Amino acid sequence: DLLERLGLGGRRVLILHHDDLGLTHAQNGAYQALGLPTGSVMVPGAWASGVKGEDLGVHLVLTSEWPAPRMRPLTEGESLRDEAGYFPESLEALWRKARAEEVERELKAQIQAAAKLFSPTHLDAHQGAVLRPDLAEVYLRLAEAYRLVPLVPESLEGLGVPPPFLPELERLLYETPFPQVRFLDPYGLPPEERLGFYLDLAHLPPGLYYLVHHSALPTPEGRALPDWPTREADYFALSHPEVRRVLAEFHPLTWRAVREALF
Amino acid sequence: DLLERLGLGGRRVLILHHDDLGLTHAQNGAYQALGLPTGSVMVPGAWASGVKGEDLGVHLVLTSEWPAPRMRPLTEGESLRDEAGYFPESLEALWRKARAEEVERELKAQIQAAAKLFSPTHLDAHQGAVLRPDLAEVYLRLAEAYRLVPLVPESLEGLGVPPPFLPELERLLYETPFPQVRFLDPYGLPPEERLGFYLDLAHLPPGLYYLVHHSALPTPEGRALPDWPTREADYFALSHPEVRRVLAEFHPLTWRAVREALF
Ligand SMILES: [Mg+2]
Ligand SMILES: [Mg+2]
Repeated sequence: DLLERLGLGGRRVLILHHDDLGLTHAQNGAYQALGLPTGSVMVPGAWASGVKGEDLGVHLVLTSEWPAPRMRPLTEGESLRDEAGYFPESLEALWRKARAEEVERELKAQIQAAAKLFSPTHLDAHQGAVLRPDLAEVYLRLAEAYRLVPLVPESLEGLGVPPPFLPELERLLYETPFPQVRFLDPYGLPPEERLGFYLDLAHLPPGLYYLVHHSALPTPEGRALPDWPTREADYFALSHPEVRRVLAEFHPLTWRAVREALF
Repeated sequence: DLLERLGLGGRRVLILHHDDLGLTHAQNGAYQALGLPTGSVMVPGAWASGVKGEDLGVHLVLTSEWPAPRMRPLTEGESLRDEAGYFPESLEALWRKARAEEVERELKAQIQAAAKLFSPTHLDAHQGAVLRPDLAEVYLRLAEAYRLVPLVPESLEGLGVPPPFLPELERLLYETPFPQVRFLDPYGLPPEERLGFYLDLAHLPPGLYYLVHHSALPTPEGRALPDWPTREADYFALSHPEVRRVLAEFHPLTWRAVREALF
């Protein structure tokens, strides 16, 4: 239906989405190098203010998992920090303690700060931290309020949602006027199979797909991150002429385009 | 006096101090590489939590000069930010708006957070942002209140202090019980001369010298900073066997030692 109103009905369309921009110099590096429009920036990242592009969104953050670099909240609510004053290292920690009003403040802050740095087009969430029903409600409400399109998957099977969340999630997912995407995450999959993952996209039937990558340049700074092998594999696969050819087979779509059509 | 009560009267004594640790993975790297005890850590830095060593202080920040990486206030006082929510880019921007109560909350916050990551022995200020009289007062009160020795220089010549501040700064510089160091900074002097500057320390009389360096390791992330040539120059100087030998002729003194002697 969305594809319909974009006159793209029946086509295979692809939103290729670069995550975790602003987190390291290497990530921004890859974003610059790769030449593709779409990503979202982590406003608390040190390099958040080093990124520029045509299809940029705000990657909302409420957790900081790595030993380093770590990020700190913008606002001063206690429920959001753990306890060097960084965001919690795990979702479990977050979901157990964060109060909704404190979260909402923090996200409002993140969005407004972003809007001082590029023109945000969309909104999504690192580690799907907005998965607590509670917050998911905040997330969608915010997206509407700021006229930014949120990332909504068609189904939440395979996202490891905690089961007690399902009933209410399913609930407002079903109730949302927002377009849903067919979600794809090659994160979790072994680095050496990444190439083949991207090459196999050639086999997908028509439909609107959302594929996320975490490309980072191979760098000493980058290798301080535990998941670097998977971040580099994204980067090399995307630069591989075969993959570039496969990707060309999709009509490429930006959130900017989608936003024009909803707001 | 202080040299006297350390039983060091008459000696050539050096505090060698590594600045901006926590700023980049290249700085932290240089600290490790150099194996020397003393530096201080920019707590709002992304790599703040990646450093450990025996003589670490908190490098307080109230300004973020580069276009990236940039740093944000821990607390949410309005007078500390600019208008993207970063620390302002110049002393001038800062001094014309910062409130003292807010600065106090902020530096307090930065101190608390540093305690969580290591055992702080001292206190200094990035770009000497505490030079506004007002805030210099704040700064020494806090050094008191947390039993950390503050950076206090002997002369304030060539630190570009706005002239109308000299009177008040001279007053409290005069009244403070805290020991004053003989400030040396090769920051300013051309990268290719640097090796010279370090060797010419051979020619220094007895006294208490504070030498600040910004050593950083050759790195794509490091070189994202405009002043990298001089950062890397410090590193190559201090890792040169000649310069280590000349530094040997000094009695190395940690801020830690100073702290026991005074608290
Ligand atoms: Mg993420
Ligand atoms: Mg500094």
